[PDB]
Amino acid sequence: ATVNVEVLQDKLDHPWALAFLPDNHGMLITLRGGELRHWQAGKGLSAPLSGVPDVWAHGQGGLLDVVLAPDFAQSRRIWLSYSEVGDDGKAGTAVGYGRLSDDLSKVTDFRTVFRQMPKLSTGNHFGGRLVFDGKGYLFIALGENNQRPTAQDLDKLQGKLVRLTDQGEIPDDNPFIKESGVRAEIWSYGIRNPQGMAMNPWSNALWLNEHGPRGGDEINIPQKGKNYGWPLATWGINYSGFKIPEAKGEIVAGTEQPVFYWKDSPAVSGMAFYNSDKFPQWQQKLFIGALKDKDVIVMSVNGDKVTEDGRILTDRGQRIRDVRTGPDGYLYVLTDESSGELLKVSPR
Ligand SMILES: [Ca+2]
Repeated sequence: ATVNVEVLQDKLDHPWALAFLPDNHGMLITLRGGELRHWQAGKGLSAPLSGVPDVWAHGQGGLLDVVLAPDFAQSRRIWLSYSEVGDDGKAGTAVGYGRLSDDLSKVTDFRTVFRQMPKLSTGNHFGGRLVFDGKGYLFIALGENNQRPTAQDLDKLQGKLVRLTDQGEIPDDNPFIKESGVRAEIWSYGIRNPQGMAMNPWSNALWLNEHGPRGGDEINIPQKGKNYGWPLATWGINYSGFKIPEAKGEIVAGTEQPVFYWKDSPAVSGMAFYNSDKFPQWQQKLFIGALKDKDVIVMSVNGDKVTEDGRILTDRGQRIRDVRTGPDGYLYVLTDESSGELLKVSPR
């Protein structure tokens, strides 16, 4: 109705993320069941690349993010996140990197450099998004594995935003490096299940989003050492309609508020800021996928504030998993379906 939509590729089995390859070489796409594939205009979709880690493809888990290292032009390094099982059948998020071959057929010498520990998931709340800040660091979004209180526990990597160096090492200036019992990898805590994350190109700061329970999805601007409240503070309720048992309220001293929340959850997903002159009407916007509402949320970004303009893609009836702004100034969208799609989207 308001946007143009081109289906670039169909029949994608639960795609989770995409990464644009430089010099018009197309893109990599993760399929959550465990396949990494290459798509390129005129060539279509490749067979699965070799060298990809085995994954625990159950519930919300599987093969999750794919992100190019900032120095990809020289290193050809690509990072992946995925769920990995432990010793009691429960799982946790894992993060590693390998080198993408020149011919795009394989990932070489993949190694896992970071693991969410303990592994507490039976299928839910892995997080998984990886974002490089472009100045030496890698941010890693971790859900609380559906064990609500653990998000507050600094000895556990549940419900945490992690910051590593861009090599996967622990930074010497991380907030809890000298805090007894605490995991040094932690940047922020008190998050439920983070989904989309992206660098705001106007503030050069990380923004993230997260699923609430029954309502209470959020956009946060996470800061060093800060508590985003979950499950002591929530804008949602339990699925029963009754309060989350651990919750003290919506606004709780010692915890940080989101910059936006929805009491009716879209089930927010991948997010992309738009800062291109290709489509000037989309300048200063943030586009957020909605899994439950089956569309994309269009928002106006105003410094550290954000407002909802409306929705696009609602008429297509597809759950939306990821949204990215391409180097060409188009929006690229992945749907969360058995017969999923890669869409190229532009305004009318
Ligand atoms: Ca919160």
